[PDB]
Amino acid sequence: GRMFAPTQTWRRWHRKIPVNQKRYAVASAIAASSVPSLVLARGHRIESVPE
Amino acid sequence: MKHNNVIPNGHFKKHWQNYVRTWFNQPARKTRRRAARQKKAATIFPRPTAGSLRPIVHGQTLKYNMKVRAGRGFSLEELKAAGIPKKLAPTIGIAVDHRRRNRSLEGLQTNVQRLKTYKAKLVIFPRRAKKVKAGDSSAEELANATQVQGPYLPIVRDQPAIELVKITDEMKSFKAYGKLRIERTNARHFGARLKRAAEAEKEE
Amino acid sequence: KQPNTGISVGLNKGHVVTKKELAPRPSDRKGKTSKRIHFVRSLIREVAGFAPYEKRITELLKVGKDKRALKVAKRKLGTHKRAKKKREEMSSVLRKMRAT
Amino acid sequence: TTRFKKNRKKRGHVSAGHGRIGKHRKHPGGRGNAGGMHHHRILFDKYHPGYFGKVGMRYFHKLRNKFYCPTVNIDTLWSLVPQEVKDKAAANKGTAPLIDVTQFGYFKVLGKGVLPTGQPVVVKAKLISKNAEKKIKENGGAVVLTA
RNA sequence: GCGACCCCAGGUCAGGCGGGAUUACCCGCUGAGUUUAAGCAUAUCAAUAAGCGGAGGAAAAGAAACUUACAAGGAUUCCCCUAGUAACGGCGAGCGAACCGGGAACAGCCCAGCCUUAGAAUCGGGCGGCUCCGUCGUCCGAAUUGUAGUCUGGAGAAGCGUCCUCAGCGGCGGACCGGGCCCAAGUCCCCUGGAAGGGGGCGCCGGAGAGGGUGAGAGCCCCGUCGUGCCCGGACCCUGUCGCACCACGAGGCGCUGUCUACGAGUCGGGUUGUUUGGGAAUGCAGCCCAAAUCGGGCGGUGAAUUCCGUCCAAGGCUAAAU
RNA sequence: CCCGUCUUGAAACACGGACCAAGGAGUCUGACAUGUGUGCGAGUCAACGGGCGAGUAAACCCGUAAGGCGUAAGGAAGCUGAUUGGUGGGAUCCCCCUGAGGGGUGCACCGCCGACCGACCUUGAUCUUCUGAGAAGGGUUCGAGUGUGAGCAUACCUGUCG
RNA sequence: GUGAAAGCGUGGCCUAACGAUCCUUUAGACCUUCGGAAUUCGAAGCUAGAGGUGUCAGAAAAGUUACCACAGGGAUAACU
Ligand SMILES: [K+]
Ligand SMILES: [K+]
Ligand SMILES: [K+]
Ligand SMILES: [K+]
Ligand SMILES: [K+]
Ligand SMILES: [K+]
Ligand SMILES: [K+]
Ligand SMILES: [K+]
Ligand SMILES: [K+]
Ligand SMILES: [K+]
Ligand SMILES: [K+]
Ligand SMILES: [K+]
Ligand SMILES: [K+]
Ligand SMILES: [K+]
Ligand SMILES: [K+]
Ligand SMILES: [Mg+2]
Ligand SMILES: [Mg+2]
Ligand SMILES: [Mg+2]
Ligand SMILES: [Mg+2]
Ligand SMILES: [Mg+2]
Ligand SMILES: [Mg+2]
Ligand SMILES: [Mg+2]
Ligand SMILES: [Mg+2]
Ligand SMILES: [Mg+2]
Ligand SMILES: [Mg+2]
Ligand SMILES: [Mg+2]
Ligand SMILES: [Mg+2]
Ligand SMILES: [Mg+2]
Ligand SMILES: [Mg+2]
Ligand SMILES: [Mg+2]
Ligand SMILES: [Mg+2]
Ligand SMILES: [Mg+2]
Ligand SMILES: [Mg+2]
Ligand SMILES: [Mg+2]
Ligand SMILES: [Mg+2]
Ligand SMILES: [Mg+2]
Ligand SMILES: [Mg+2]
Ligand SMILES: [Mg+2]
Ligand SMILES: [Mg+2]
Ligand SMILES: [Mg+2]
Ligand SMILES: [Mg+2]
Ligand SMILES: [Mg+2]
Ligand SMILES: [Mg+2]
Ligand SMILES: [Mg+2]
Ligand SMILES: [Mg+2]
Ligand SMILES: [Mg+2]
Ligand SMILES: [Mg+2]
Ligand SMILES: [Mg+2]
Ligand SMILES: [Mg+2]
Ligand SMILES: [Mg+2]
Ligand SMILES: [Mg+2]
Ligand SMILES: [Mg+2]
Ligand SMILES: [Mg+2]
Ligand SMILES: [Mg+2]
Ligand SMILES: [Mg+2]
Ligand SMILES: [Mg+2]
Ligand SMILES: [Mg+2]
Ligand SMILES: [Mg+2]
Ligand SMILES: [Mg+2]
Ligand SMILES: [Mg+2]
Ligand SMILES: [Mg+2]
Ligand SMILES: [Mg+2]
Ligand SMILES: [Mg+2]
Ligand SMILES: [Mg+2]
Ligand SMILES: [Mg+2]
Ligand SMILES: [Mg+2]
Ligand SMILES: [Mg+2]
Repeated sequence: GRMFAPTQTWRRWHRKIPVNQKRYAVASAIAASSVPSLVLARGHRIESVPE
Repeated sequence: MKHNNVIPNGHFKKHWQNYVRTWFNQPARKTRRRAARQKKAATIFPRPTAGSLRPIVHGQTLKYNMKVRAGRGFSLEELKAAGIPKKLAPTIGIAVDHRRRNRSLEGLQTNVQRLKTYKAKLVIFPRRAKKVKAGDSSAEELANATQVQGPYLPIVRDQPAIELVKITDEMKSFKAYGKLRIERTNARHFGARLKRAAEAEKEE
Repeated sequence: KQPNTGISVGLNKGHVVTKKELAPRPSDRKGKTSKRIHFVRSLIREVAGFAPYEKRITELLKVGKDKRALKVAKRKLGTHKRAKKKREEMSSVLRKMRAT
Repeated sequence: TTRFKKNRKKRGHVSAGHGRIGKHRKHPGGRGNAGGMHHHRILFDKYHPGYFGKVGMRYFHKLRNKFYCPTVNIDTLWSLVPQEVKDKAAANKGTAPLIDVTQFGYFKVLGKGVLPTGQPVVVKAKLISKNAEKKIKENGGAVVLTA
C-alpha cells in the first residue's frame, strides 16, 4: 500500500540563522580553541604542544 | 474554527501540490550563470564585461523620482548632441533607445556628458591590421588595451553635505503651512473659478 | 503648461526643471497622407458613389432634419464622434452640390 | 522535531488525547469560515466585529505610489544630522544647519516632540504640519518648501 | 476550319512535399463532476481532469496603437517585491492581477504602397563545365493581374558639398568538445586462522588515505585515485598571428535645402448574445447585425456631452539570450 | 467472572477477538496566534541576485535612496496629523527612630481624572487670493491613537484554518 | 406644549404588541469621489428612516417508492 503521510521533497530542509548569530558562534569557537582545558575536553591530544 | 484567531484565508483549495516550485537547483543556477558570464567575457575580449554603456534615467512616479538608475539606451537627440551617428553607436558599446523622449534640458545634458566621458576613454581597434581609418586609436592598442571587469562609469548617488545658512527675517516670516493650504485651495477651486469667469463674459 | 512652481501641491506643482520642446518626429504627421492618396480616394468616390445609409443621411439634411440625421449616423457608425464627422462630410458634399 | 511532539507522549492511550465521547471527526463544524452567520455567529461577533458588510467607496486600479508620503517627527529631526555636523551647529550660533528631510526619504514633517534647546534649524520638506512649523519658528528656525 | 487566351480534365509524365510514433516540459481547441459553501441553484472545485489536435531542444512571447501623470520610463521572457493588495464575490464560502522598484539576460529588424520603362535589371527547370551546401554558360519556362532593387515613420525621397566610411581568400596557432596510452609506496619478520586483508614489530608513498576487487578492518597485492607528459579525432563557429590581394564607379555616414513625405477594411469601432477576467454602465475572445476615418486613429480602469492635455500608431512578418 | 469498546449502566443472552510472526494510524506544508530560548535593537532581516568558495548544492562576503515588518494615527473620502501628566496604592534604596513608627525616593503594574492628534459637532477676535488662514474657547460623542519608542529575525511545543 | 405657578410631558397607567448583512428607495449635509485637467448629466460614498425575513440571530424549495440503496441507531417503534 501507500505509507502514511508520504515524504515530500518540499519539506523545509534548510535553515537561515541570522548572520549576526552565526558570527557570534564563530567567535565563541575561535575563543574556545585558545583554552587548553577545552581543547583537551574535546578529545585532542595536545600534551606536547608548546603553547 | 475556534478561539480568537485571525480569519484564515489559505489559498490551498486547488491542486496546488502539482504546481510547487522547489529551489534545490538554486546553487546550480548560480554556477551555470557564472559559467555563461565567464564564457561571454572571453568571447568579447577585450571589450568590457559590463556590456554596453547605459544612460542615466529618473525613477518613475512620485515615489522614485528622486533617484536615478540605468536606462535602456541613449536617445537619438542625446546621440546627435554628442556627435555620434546612431548607426555607429551600437557598434562601439553604446546602447541606443529610439523610443525615449527628452522633456528637459537637465536630463539631456546629463547623458550628453556621459557619452563624451565614455568617448574620452574609448579605444577603437582598426577594422584591418595595417591601415588606420578615422576614429581608430594609434599606439594605444597595446599600452592599456585590457578587459575591464565590473562597471566603468557607475551610476551612483551623490548626497550633498549639510550646509549651514544664515536665517534671514524674510525666511522667518514665511508661513509654510499657510502657503500649502492656499495652494491646495486654489487647485480644487480652479475649475469653478474659471467657470464663473467664462459665464461673466457671456453676460457681458 | 507653465514651468513647475517647485512646490509639491497647487497648480503647476512639481520639481523645478528647464522644460524644452520635444524634438520633431516622423510620426508627428500620422493621419496625414500624400497628395496622391487624396487624389486616388477622390477618384474612387466618383466611381463607387455613396453607400445606402449615406444617401439616407443626405436626404435628411435636405429637409433640415439635422438632429435626426445625426441620430441615424450614430446608430449606423456607432459613436457620436464618428457620427458628427460623417454628418459634416455629407453636408460638405451637399453644400457644394447645390452650388452647381 | 518529532521527539518533542506530544503525540509521542500519548502513545498507548487509545484516543490520542481527543476523548472517547467526542472523538476526532473530520469536519464536525464545517470547513474554514463556514457558518459565520449561523453556528459560528457568536465567535465572529465577539472577536471580529465589523467582519460582515460593505463600507466606503471603491477605487478602481488604485496605485500606491501616488499616495507615498513618509513622515518624520520633530523629535527625530535632529537625529538625521551627522554627529560631526552636530558639533558645528553648537560651535557657531550665527548660522543654522539646513536639514533637507527629502534627502533622507521623508516628505512631510510632523510636530511630535521638541527640538534641541537653543538650536535653530532650517527644515526643507515637501509638506509640514502647522504645529511642526510653529515649533521650528519658536526655536529660531525657518521652513523651506520643495518638491 | 485554323489560332490566341481563359477555366477545367487525364497521366505509373520529370523532380519534390505531407501522413505516423513519443510525453517530462511547450502551443491551440474542447471541457466536467466529486468537492466547498456544514443544505443548495450563482459561486467554488476549474478557465483544472478526461477528450481532440500541433511543435521544439526548448516552445511560446517579442521591438509599443505600452507604462504612466513623474524631475517621467521604454521589445519580450523570467526571479524577488508589489500582495493575499486594488478588485471581484448568494460582498457568503472564497477569489485575486497589474505598474513602479531591485535583479537574470539583452538585439534588433523584414515587408505591402508613388517612384527601372533607355530595356524583368529577378527567379525556376533541362543540359554542359568548374574551384560543387555553390557558381558560370546555354536553352525552355515563370512573371507585367508585377520578379528584383529603393523605402518602413527611429524615418525617408530628391537636390546640394563635407570629402568621413565601406570591396576577399588562404596558411598556422590558440580557445572549445570527445577519446586513448604510460607513470607513487611491503605483499619484509612473529602469533592466531581454512584463508591475514587481523594483532605485534620494523619500513615506505602521499598534489595519490575517493571507490572497488582479492579466501576476515588492505594507502603500499590488483584496478583505480592525485598530478604531469604524450598521442588521435570532432566542430569551421569564436579568436590570435602571418601571407596574398586591396578598382570607391556606386552606396552609406555627416551638414544643409524651398519642396515632397504615400504607412495594412467587412478591419477598427458600435449594438447585441454567449463565454471568460480581479476588470466593476461590461477584461479579452467569439457569433450575428451595423460599419469607419486621414490636421486622422487607439489608449489614459465610472457610463454621457463639451473644451483641452499626455501618449502611442492596430488591423502584415522574422528574431538569439535570461525561463 | 474476559479483554478491548460505545454507554447513566458490561462478566453480560451488546459488538470485535481461533492462534503466531511481521507490517499497521495526529504527519508534512502555508498563514496566524500565545509562550519560551537566542541574536541585535529604533531598528531588524544576505531572503532575488552578485562576489566567491571545502577543486566547492556547504561555509564566508556584499543592501550603494532595494524591499518586508516596525518607527503615527484618525477618516468612506477630500484631508488633517499627536504642547510633550496629575493623582491614590506600590518594589528598592537613603535618613531619623528602634512602634503594625515618621520623613525622603516612587521603577513595573493597577485604579481614577486632565491634556494632545483625528472623525463628528462646536467656536471665530484678526487676516485673506471668497475660501482658506486661526486670537480665544470647547464636547455624557467616536478611534485597533499620543503623553520619551519595542520591534525584527530565528528555533521549538501547543492551538485555529486550508 | 400646558398651567397663575411649582411642576409635568421623549407616546398609550405598568407588565407583550416585533426584525441583521447584501440590495433597493427616501430624507439630510452651497458635503466627499469618479484617480491626465475641467464643466454639466449620470453613478458611487457619508448620516437617519422605509420595503423582511412569524422556522421570528433572518437558505430561495412539492410528492412517491411494495423496484429500492448507503452510513448508523437498541439515543427509537414493530416480539419475549
Ligand atoms: K526548480
Ligand atoms: K487534546
Ligand atoms: K540554368
Ligand atoms: K580493499
Ligand atoms: K509606407
Ligand atoms: K464580456
Ligand atoms: K489622440
Ligand atoms: K463499541
Ligand atoms: K450497544
Ligand atoms: K463479544
Ligand atoms: K489564539
Ligand atoms: K529597512
Ligand atoms: K547588496
Ligand atoms: K467620516
Ligand atoms: K430558525
Ligand atoms: Mg481539492
Ligand atoms: Mg533595471
Ligand atoms: Mg488518561
Ligand atoms: Mg475512540
Ligand atoms: Mg468535537
Ligand atoms: Mg481539522
Ligand atoms: Mg512520375
Ligand atoms: Mg455542500
Ligand atoms: Mg457536509
Ligand atoms: Mg448534497
Ligand atoms: Mg488533459
Ligand atoms: Mg505530429
Ligand atoms: Mg525532434
Ligand atoms: Mg535556453
Ligand atoms: Mg519561436
Ligand atoms: Mg515600430
Ligand atoms: Mg518593458
Ligand atoms: Mg504586506
Ligand atoms: Mg478562479
Ligand atoms: Mg509580469
Ligand atoms: Mg521591472
Ligand atoms: Mg517593387
Ligand atoms: Mg538612400
Ligand atoms: Mg534622404
Ligand atoms: Mg602492521
Ligand atoms: Mg568470515
Ligand atoms: Mg598501483
Ligand atoms: Mg589525471
Ligand atoms: Mg501598420
Ligand atoms: Mg464587437
Ligand atoms: Mg468555453
Ligand atoms: Mg513568432
Ligand atoms: Mg442502552
Ligand atoms: Mg467491558
Ligand atoms: Mg442477560
Ligand atoms: Mg456496533
Ligand atoms: Mg467473532
Ligand atoms: Mg511490529
Ligand atoms: Mg516569540
Ligand atoms: Mg526603502
Ligand atoms: Mg478634516
Ligand atoms: Mg481636537
Ligand atoms: Mg406660557
Ligand atoms: Mg410604550
Ligand atoms: Mg390614558
Ligand atoms: Mg409610560
Ligand atoms: Mg428594517
Ligand atoms: Mg446604497
Ligand atoms: Mg479616468
Ligand atoms: Mg431562531
Ligand atoms: Mg425523490
Ligand atoms: Mg433503550
